[PDB]
Amino acid sequence: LKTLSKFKNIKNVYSATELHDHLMVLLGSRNTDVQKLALDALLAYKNPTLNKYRDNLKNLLDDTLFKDEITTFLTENGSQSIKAEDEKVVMPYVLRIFFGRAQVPPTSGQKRSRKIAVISVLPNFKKPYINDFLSLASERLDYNYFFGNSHQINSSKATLKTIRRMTGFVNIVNSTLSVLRTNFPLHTNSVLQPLIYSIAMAYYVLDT
Amino acid sequence: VQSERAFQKQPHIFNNPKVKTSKRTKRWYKNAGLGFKTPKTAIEGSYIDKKCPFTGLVSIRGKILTGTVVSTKMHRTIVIRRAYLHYIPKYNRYEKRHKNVPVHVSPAFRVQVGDIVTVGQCRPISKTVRFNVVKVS
Amino acid sequence: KASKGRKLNYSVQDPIANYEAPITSGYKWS
Amino acid sequence: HFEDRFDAREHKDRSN
Amino acid sequence: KKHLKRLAAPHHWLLDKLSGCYAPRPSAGPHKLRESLPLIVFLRNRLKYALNGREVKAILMQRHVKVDGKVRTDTTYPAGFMDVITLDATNENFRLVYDVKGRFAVHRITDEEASYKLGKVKKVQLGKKGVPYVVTHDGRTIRYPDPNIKVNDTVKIDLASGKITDFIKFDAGKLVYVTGGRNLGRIGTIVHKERHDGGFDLVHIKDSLDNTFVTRLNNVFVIGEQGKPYISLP
Amino acid sequence: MKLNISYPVNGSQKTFEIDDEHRIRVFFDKRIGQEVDGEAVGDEFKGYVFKISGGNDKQGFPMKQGVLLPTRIKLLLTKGERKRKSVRGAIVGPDLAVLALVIVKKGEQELEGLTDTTVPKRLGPKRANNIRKFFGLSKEDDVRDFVIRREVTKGEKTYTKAPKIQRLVTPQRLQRKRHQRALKVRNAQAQREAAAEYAQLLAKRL
Amino acid sequence: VSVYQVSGTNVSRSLPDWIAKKRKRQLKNDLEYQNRVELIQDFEFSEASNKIKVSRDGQYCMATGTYKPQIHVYDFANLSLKFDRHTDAENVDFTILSDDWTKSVHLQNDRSIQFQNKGGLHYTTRIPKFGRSLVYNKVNCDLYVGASGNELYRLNLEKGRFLNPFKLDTEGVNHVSINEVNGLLAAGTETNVVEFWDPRSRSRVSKLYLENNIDNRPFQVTTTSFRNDGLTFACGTSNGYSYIYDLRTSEPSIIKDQGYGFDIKKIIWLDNVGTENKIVTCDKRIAKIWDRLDGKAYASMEPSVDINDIEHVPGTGMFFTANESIPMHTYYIPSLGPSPRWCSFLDSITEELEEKPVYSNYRFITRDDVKKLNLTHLVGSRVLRAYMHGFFINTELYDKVSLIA
Amino acid sequence: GISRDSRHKRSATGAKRAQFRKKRKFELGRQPANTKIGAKRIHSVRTRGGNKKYRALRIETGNFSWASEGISKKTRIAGVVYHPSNNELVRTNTLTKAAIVQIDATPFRQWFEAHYGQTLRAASAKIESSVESQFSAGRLYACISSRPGQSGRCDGYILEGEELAFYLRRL
RNA sequence: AUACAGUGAAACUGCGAAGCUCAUUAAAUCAGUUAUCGUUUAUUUGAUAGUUACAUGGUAUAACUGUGGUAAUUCUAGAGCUAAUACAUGCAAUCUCGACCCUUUGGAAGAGAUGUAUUUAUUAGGAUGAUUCAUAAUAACUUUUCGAAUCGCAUGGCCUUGUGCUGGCGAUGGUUCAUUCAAAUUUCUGCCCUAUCAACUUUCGAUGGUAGGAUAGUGGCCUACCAUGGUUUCAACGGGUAACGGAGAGGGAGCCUGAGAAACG
Ligand SMILES: [Mg+2]
Ligand SMILES: [Mg+2]
Ligand SMILES: [Mg+2]
Repeated sequence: LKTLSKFKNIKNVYSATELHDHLMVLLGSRNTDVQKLALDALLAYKNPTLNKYRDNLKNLLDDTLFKDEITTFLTENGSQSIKAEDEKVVMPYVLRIFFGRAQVPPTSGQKRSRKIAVISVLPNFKKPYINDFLSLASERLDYNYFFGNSHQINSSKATLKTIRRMTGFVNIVNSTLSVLRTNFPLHTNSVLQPLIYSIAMAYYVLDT
Repeated sequence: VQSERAFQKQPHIFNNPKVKTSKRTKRWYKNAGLGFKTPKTAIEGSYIDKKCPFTGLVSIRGKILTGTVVSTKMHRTIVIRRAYLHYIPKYNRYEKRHKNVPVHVSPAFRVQVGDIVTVGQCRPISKTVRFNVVKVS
Repeated sequence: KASKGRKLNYSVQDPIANYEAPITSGYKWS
Repeated sequence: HFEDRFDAREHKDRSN
Repeated sequence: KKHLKRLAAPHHWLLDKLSGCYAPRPSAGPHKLRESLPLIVFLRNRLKYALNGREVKAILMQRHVKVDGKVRTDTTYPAGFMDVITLDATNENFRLVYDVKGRFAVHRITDEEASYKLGKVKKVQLGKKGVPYVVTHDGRTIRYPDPNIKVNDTVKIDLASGKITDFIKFDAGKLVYVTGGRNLGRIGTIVHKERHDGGFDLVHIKDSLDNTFVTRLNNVFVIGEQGKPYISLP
Repeated sequence: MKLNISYPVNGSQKTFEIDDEHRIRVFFDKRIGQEVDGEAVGDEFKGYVFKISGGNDKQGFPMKQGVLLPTRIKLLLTKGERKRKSVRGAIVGPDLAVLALVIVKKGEQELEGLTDTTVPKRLGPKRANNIRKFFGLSKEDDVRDFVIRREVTKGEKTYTKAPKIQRLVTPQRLQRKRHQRALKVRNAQAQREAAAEYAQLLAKRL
Repeated sequence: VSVYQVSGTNVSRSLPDWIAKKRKRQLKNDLEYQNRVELIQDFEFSEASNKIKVSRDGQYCMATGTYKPQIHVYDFANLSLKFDRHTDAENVDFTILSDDWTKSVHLQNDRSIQFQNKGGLHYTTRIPKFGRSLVYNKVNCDLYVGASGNELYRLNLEKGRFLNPFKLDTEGVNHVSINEVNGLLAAGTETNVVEFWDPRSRSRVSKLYLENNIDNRPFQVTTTSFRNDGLTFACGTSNGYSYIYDLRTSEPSIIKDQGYGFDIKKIIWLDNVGTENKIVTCDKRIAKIWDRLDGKAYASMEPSVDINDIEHVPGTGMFFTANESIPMHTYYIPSLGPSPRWCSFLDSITEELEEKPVYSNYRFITRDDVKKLNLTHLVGSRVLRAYMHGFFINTELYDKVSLIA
Repeated sequence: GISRDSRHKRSATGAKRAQFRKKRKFELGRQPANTKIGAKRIHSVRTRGGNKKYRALRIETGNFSWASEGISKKTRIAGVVYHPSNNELVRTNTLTKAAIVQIDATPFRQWFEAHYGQTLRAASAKIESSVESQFSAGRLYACISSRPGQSGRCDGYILEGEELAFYLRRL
């Protein structure tokens, strides 16, 4: 990845778009080291709006400055908030970065507080962007076949790995509901049907 | 009650306006002990006094003294006078002596010049005050 | 009132007495 | 007031 | 300070004043400095087992001395009232108790008597995680006490496990040992507890000879019921 | 002034006294951390690049980085305690007795005492991962067989000495870790047992 | 024009400096750190610097600190801290009576004036009420101290006695300044008026009511400065305007605003440097150099952190600024004049320095001010440029608009 | 130079005491920490024993608690408005305990909207009219309950009821 | 002893460094005594933390090798190594209510619950005479603390023969509480002559209240506002004294370490 950042013109590579999309996935990676390499390669792409907020995104990745950056950079009506015109370009980067922090396991108090901080910034986001974050949590899960058929679980999908991905997704939703509460955005594709399909798998595994 | 620049309140005693369970503001009080009766004016009063033995953050412990009030003109503190006879062995004779003690007086007590007051020691309240007026008579 | 220096006292202060000496030339202008 | 403090001299013999 | 003159040493040790320029300074430990007997004094100037400090050090480094069932290698370890001292090489067990004179007396005891001690309940309070505990006079913190145990009671501690076998409430007619004041070392029965709130509570104690004396509560140690002490007395 | 030139790649170092003033003048007015062309410093040094790293003046006082003067000054330095000591500035000048240089790049010709000679490393790695990095060992390979050994000959006696590896995995460390875990579990079990005993005691009392 | 930041904080305002130092040690391997040039060792206070002044001798500098409240005196010849002296309270202001650092009068925030000598604290005295400024007359040997109270207290050093305090009509005195050539003195009241007093007599020569046709909102005279010539007078208004007055007339020759809307703290006339018609005005945010006669911006010095005070070494291009950051920033403007004698070769290394760079020239409107000024229409046009929360604007256009609204 | 000794003071009788001894280190005082709004900057102080004290030399954000709603949020501090002890502290925007400051209402407003589902069930959502007006303004009056000069924190609570009425009268 | 293994210079870590000489002071020194529910406390003693890992990095250098400057020091710069209990980083469980009352110890569907430290807010409240004390809970906060990447000796018990699993005795560490050693304030008492010493204190707080700053904490200890007080002819205050019957390390000022110092550093 470090080589990718050092490319003089990453935009003109053989497959920039397919590469660029995968860099977003790496920006969503749990390992902060991966995110920094991914962000640098994303910064190698020349985008004026992203360039303006380059320091803030770097501060978000840095653990020591993560908390203060959230309070200053992301707070609604605060000075250092992103401008409305620049929301569309920057927020996709912001959501992927924050998702990676949410992926970090809460094995000590610092990560437990860090998890709470990541979910507590959601109300500052606009409702469409909040739905996008929930979509990211459910993108890894595969549920379309279940609702596509007559609600039957595939035996192959019934594995320990899937249950763990179920558990992460459900935990994200539960925290989000507590923060947003009545304001929470509920959509069939993003939240409800991944949520239901998790319940069906739990019944499937427990009985089978 | 609110005749000072800051608001007078009992610390950590919270009156929730939303609930409005009772009209009377919640009031915290304690009995100083040694079988000494806490007056009802303190129980049902409205004053705020951090140095009051029944409502303040002060505990009575140590020596308990009795004296005659000589001055009451300072705010919430008085000067009492304890008289005794000092014995001179060389002349085998007694001489009248007196020592004046400043003591904090809670607003729950009303003290004039001449009445007998029983006071109890507490932590240093001021430069010279280490006691608190606790029974008037 | 006088305590803590809240009232101004005009008595001579020995330590600062003769701290500085005036310039006899005066201001540049006449 | 009362001291209620042990005194070595009182218990120690002073016969000499 | 770190040096103690022999003339400034406590009276109750029974040490001779002119033996030297200095006396042992009891190191920090379960008992207070003015209420303790360092092991060097016990081994040398009382039992006469050792002839000098170096001999005492050799004995202790051999690990032949146990205090309350634990081996101690500090020469100035402050053993005190009701401390069980075991010398296994000779097969002796000793219990420290004041005499009527007010000095420690080396009282030999049985193995069963050595197995346990008594501690005066100086404090009863709840610790972290809501676990009740009692603090005794020797600095022992014992968890999960019996609820009936209150301050001024006496708890029978098993040395091997450090658990309260039984307890004695403080009440009139109970057998008490004086651990302070001029009456230090006297044994009697409680008659009445005069109560002064915010002041030192007072206990009247009647001896077997019907003589009565008054002492502060802090100096009282319940040791049993009348005619039934829980420890062998000298 | 004398020039103490060091080649760090080889680890060599040698001094050259320069008598003519012209080399000294082309050296003047530079700074510690700047670089100069050896061809000005000599035909032998043609093609070389010299980085100025320090030096001492005719009174023995050293040069310090960060101070910008051609003369000496008394600066407050630390060997928390700080003392005021005389130190000469970072601007090279005619008052320097010796100037220290580091060869950043080699020129056409080879210096006799610096490029042509080498000095081996004094010590080898001692930590396990350091040895693995040095020899590029795979994880399965044991560091024990790759420890560097130095031969020592005292009279007719001869023997090999090797460093004691640190941070190495041994059965003793595993035993210690297992003992600690077992101790924690046992303590928790004892606490739970005592809590239960207290519970039944209260049940009997009630 | 070019501004070179010789020392200070090179990080942005958002970045905390102390963690940067903890990251700085990690990146100590980076070569630029080894090649850094520090003009004066230990030119950094522990947390922040309140004031900085340069001795008239031209060979010494003095400064005051935050925690522990301490006084730093720097020696230019040694390029280092001569000594640090702690104090019992923070320093609101101070002056250096002697040409050297030997004798200085310090006004603490605990209502006490402290006299510092070579050995140490010579004497401490308390004024009746809290102080905000300080000045001393060489001719009269009288130390003039403003305060919260209406009176302007007068202390005579020669006689060592307080004297009759001048009675200002208004309550409070934010700043006081005295003119060397004239002796005329001015005081900055909380209300928009400057009361001028005579030291020869004990009288009020006159009072000037600052008039702001642009902004009608209340403001206070935060800073006053007299030019060397003596016929020119400068004011600092809290709203964020600085007025240049010729004392003979009763109207403002030129009114130049910084635009951010913050108070003016220090005003310095750069007569000595050459091309005397240049003035400095210092906000918390930025300090700007602009022409005296025409009001055209020469250059700008914008540190990342707030400015507590700015000082200019006479005859040279350097400017020392006391800031809230741990270091104390110092700027070199080669165009204005030569570098001082003590740092002679600073000119040789001009390439290495940062060479930091529009904000000074143009005015800045807040979003609320835009709506009140009826400039919502200008939004989205070339005339109005967005700068973060608020939008910049041309100075002349803003003046016309506030007249309209 | 700061000391807490009582020997320099006059006795109760009014006699002028003489200097018994030189100042000791077990009766020292340290210079006051004039906390002011700005980028957070805290200085550690090694005290008697191993204990450490934090000097909030500058601080801009703090945890303020809504007592009536029984919640707590971290909010920025706008500025000091009224301080009971000394007004010059209000003039210089000095932060200490008991100071009345103005804080951003954004987190509390968002929490109220989320929890009650009502812009600021109906009976519970009802709150004091003055507090509603303060939210409408965009800033809330709060009283700092911590000591920034000791613990390095500026936590507090939003004024309500008679407290708020009294400080509004004083303002 | 093919990692080393005995002893061990140097160096890094860890612990501890806490007699003299001048002045003088009337119960402000000192002795006895009370309290700390008003505090800090190295150490000793007893309790106390289940919330890449078959072991991470130089983000590291000393000692050491080698090149030199200087009249020169417990003066020095340049270049090259290498370690930790130094410096940073860091990781498939238990307990309740328990239907089925299936079997009546018992299993058991399901539903739940689960660190510590700092600050603020709120809810409940065994110990003491007395508490907002102990303790628990909720919402957050933190330049969020800690929750063994350590060492010596021994090589037991098992088997699923892999050096597979499981282990004995100590040392050095670590959070909180208590104890001990101390320290700091504090209640009351305590033999000179004195009026030819009658007023003293607010004399940059004198006496008290509110709030804040600071302290390890109480407190005019200090600061803002408010009241004009406090001692005394029963001797305040001042003066004299066989009141040897408290200060500093060339002189004043400032700072640093530690559990303890305004340090004989
Ligand atoms: Mg020479
Ligand atoms: Mg321990
Ligand atoms: Mg107070």
